[PDB]
Amino acid sequence: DVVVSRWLRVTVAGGVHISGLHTESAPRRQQEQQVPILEKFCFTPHTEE
Amino acid sequence: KRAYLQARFPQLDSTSFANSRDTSFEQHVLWHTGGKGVDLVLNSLAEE
Repeated sequence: DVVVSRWLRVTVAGGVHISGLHTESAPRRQQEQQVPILEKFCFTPHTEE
Repeated sequence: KRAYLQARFPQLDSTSFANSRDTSFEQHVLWHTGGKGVDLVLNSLAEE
């Protein structure tokens, strides 16, 4: 079983016990980002002029 | 000493006391204050 206390800043589970954990945001920028193929869907006659 | 302080200062309550021989008072203060903390601190204490 695990418990989290925002007020006391503690995380206890079994024999472990963590206090004062500070986390800073990563840039979130990752390369090789997906490039979706965007398209439209329009009725097209056969004989165009 | 808790009894003496209670006798001298009636306005204090059972929740306004902690332990000075250990670091347990941090949890007490944080719990009873809602996690915000305290404004002024007067600290004649050691490293830990």
